[PDB]
Amino acid sequence: AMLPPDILQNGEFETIYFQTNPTYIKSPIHIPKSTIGKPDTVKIRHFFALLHQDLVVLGLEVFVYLQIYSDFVEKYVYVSKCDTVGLEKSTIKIGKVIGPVLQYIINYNGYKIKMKNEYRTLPKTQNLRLCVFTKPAKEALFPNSAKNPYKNLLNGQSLLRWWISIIDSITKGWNNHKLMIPGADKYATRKFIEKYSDWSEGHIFKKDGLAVQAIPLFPDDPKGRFLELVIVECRYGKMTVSRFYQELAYRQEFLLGDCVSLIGCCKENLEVTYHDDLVSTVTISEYKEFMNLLKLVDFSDRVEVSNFVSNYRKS
Repeated sequence: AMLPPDILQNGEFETIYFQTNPTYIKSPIHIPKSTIGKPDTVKIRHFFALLHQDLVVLGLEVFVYLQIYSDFVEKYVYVSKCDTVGLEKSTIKIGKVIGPVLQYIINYNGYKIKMKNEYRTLPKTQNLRLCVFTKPAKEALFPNSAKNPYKNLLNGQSLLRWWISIIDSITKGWNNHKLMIPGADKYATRKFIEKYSDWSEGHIFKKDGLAVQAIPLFPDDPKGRFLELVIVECRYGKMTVSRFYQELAYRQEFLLGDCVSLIGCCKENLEVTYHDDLVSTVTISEYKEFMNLLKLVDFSDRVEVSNFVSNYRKS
């Protein structure tokens, strides 16, 4: 179950939660055609929101990518959006919801994956990669929420400390926990993790070779935007991993940004058991339609928010 009783309180709070139907996509990491037994990539979108009566309290969007090899899965979990509304005074600490929900999504293994041109059975060996960027945004998910009376907007260093604390609490025992703050000197980065014995400076991806063959291109990710540029300018053949991260630090989004940071955690060789857990699943089009409706709601206006929620409850 996603959230403990002390938070839902038998219907005082309600959840929206749904996944897309698992969909094959091209690998977000460039695979040379040379490769012997290239993986299939399956992507699942997860959307979560917490409701209080008919108002949205917070939202979380997470993309899961399964790189399916013959004997194992490389499973990337990418936090796409995390935001609060702030129309009402804060009753629960946001981290005590985001933490458990994100852990639920990381560990979820009930996907109904169709065969590549009955359902496919996944290898039991999974290698987990959790990828989070931290960037202080006023309204990542909820348009016009930034000037709601009870929206607490963290500055970049405070937001990073918050994410490190959440992520540390749901990756206990993982093989590594990496923090990079592009453009920051190493001792400034080390200060954020000095109390976290399992964390180190750097990143989780392959360290050598071409950047595009090591670093996943996630949608709406500051790292991804630079990768996109490298690819569209067809410099994918020259840009190394080390040079990519060096130049990432000078992008406008980082150099003009407020402590824009990159977190990655890995757990290697986890044996998992595939277990059905019936949740609402929707087509990509239904998912996008929901997100497009969300984009048009004035989240400073309780009427529009209530209407959006009742329309979702309706169907």
